[PDB]
Amino acid sequence: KPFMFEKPFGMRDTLPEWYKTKKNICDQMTEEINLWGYDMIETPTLEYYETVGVVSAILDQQLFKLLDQQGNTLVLRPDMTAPIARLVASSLKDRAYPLRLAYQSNVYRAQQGKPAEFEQLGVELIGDGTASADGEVIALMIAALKRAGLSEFKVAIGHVGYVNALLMDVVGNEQRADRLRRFLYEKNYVGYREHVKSLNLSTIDKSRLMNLLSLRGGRAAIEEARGLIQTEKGKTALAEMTKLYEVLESYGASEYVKFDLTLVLHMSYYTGVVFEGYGNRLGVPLCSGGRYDELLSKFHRPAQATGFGVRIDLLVEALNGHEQTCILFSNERRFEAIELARKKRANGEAVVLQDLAGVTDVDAMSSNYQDVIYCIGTA
Amino acid sequence: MSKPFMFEKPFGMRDTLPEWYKTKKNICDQMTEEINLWGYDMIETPTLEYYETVGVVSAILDQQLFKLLDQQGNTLVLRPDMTAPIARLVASSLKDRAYPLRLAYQSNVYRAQQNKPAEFEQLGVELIGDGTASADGEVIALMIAALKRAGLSEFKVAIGHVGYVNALLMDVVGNEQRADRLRRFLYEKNYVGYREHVKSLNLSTIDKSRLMNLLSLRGGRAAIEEARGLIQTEKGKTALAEMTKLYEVLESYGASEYVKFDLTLVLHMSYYTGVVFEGYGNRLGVPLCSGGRYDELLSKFHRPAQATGFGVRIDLLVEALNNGHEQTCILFSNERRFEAIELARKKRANGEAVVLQDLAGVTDVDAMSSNYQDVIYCIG
Repeated sequence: KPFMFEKPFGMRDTLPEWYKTKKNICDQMTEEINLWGYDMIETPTLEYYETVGVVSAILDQQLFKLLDQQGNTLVLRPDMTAPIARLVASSLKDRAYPLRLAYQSNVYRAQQGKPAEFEQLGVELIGDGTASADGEVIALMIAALKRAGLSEFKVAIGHVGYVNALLMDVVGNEQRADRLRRFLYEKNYVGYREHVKSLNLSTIDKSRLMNLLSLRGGRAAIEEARGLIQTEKGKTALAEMTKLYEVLESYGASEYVKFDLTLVLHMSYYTGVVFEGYGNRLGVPLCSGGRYDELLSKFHRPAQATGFGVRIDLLVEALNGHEQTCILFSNERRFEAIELARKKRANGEAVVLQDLAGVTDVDAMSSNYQDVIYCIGTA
Repeated sequence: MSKPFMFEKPFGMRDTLPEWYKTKKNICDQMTEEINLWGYDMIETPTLEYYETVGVVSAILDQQLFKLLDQQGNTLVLRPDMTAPIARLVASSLKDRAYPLRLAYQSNVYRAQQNKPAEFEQLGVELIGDGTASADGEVIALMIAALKRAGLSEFKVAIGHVGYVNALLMDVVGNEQRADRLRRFLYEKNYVGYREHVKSLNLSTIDKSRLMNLLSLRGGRAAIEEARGLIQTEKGKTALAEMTKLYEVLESYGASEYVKFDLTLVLHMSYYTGVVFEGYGNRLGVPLCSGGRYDELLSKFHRPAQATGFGVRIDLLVEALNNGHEQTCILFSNERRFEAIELARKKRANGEAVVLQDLAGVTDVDAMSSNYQDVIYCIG
């Protein structure tokens, strides 16, 4: 039997000071998000595993699974994108597109000391397939992060359509293509090069595959990328990339981004632009997003969709106490003190109204408050 | 077993659509703002607690707990309430913060899926380590001020006392088991059964009348006076004294108009130890909120303290109190994209919510442009 103080593995408390810090950060971001016309929603803590859980971008082994009392397998929601897809296909079909939805919700991972619960904040833009839409979600993410106080960070932008078009044209085969994509997904670039060299391909085609690794940067990277693939799918992806970069320039967010066409966030979940953001002082992405045009179809309501999610705990970490007044009073002066407090609260000042008879150690307490007012004893 | 259909949600779960979300948010933000003005600090605790520790000491009945097994075979609960998790927090993480502590929360809590929602948002406070009438009055006065700031009007907070009930019942039936049987009728608000049971008991004529007259102790400040005649034990006189001083404190807060007394009130068979209360809107129905003293909980976490507080059921409050796209929409084409972005950039700077929409991305522009308060075209 656990001691009274024990919490299940991966569970964490949020103490007062950390709560205020996190609340201010999130409030800044949701305020920005509302200015761009997104409406906040909520979904249930629990979803079915066999519907929502399996279509989530989170890998099966990372899902928090449980049995309910009737033997169904549920998940504590791994993400907000699939629940939102379910919500949209269910109760928002009468609402025409494009839909702009937002969330700030706890999500969950299988217990493993990595956190099994953490707050995630983000948006989904559904029913708009344009590059203007891809640009909008990235620019909003950038704007929200800045408004949160994160001044140094970098968003890397990849493209599933570009990668597929190049890989398929070179190796002509989905199995061969996935083998290559697997190295990119694991960020095993050395492994990728060696694998390319082992393939039954002309050296010219090997160079095309090798040159994918050099497609990092801005306008000059796009130009280099044009040289590797000129099929129709390649051209479409390339046009989307060109338009997106221009849109981001128009938003004034170009300096925060770079293309990296080696970026693979998932082996199959995303269908177009994908992106990941990092803070200057942690080799872990604190945010990510992308276009996922096949998800809504799975809920019987086909639509293009794109969005982003930000990990709040990682953001708070990448970024980085009683400003209250206490009125201490004796019983005989209760009204006097109640009126003092009422007055100051009416003025926006936080006030703890404290009966002297309810505190054992007065000094220990006066040191937990910015200022102390005494209404003690006899008037 | 076959897979659920794609639209199916686990039993007792509910989505929160955009309009309901905004309404609930405004309400909660008003309450949390008042709460902060009284010196309470918001915290959060995990979604999962151990059953054998927090689960069991919760005020929520065992049959109502949402239990699950972890992958180690341990039983966890989805948190049934915030009071027991806050007690855990207080005795551990915050053990070196001296009493009294004033903590607050706005959190989803969970109930076992029973053929009612199994997940719902609750907001409230705990004031721990202050046993004064000042503290009793404070949490009730804060609740009233928060309810008011959220827009609730003409409501009532009914105040009972566990000590009064227990002293009277005991003094008459003299047996813990006999007293329980009576308390159960009150807990289930079954006066009919209660009257029937009292007349069945082997009691004198004055004693049946005492038990009987308890049911009448429901009204204004006067009710406490009539309560004095039913029991004169020390424990009974003490409970009555706490209620009288409590009323005096509420008067000082100018909260008196909102309070009434219901000495039949039993919120729980054992959990509450003293003053108890519940709030009702002017249309009655189910209580929107409730609270009271729970002076033995912190001891179970090895940091004994007196404690009180309240909780508010947010969904019930939203109901008791009562679409549209306020947003502006700028529709643009390629050639005027820079213009539209700057236009939107400018409006957003003045707190104007703007949807900036590439016309190439809209399937039905008439419907869209119809559903936003204002529409600007940067086309051409």
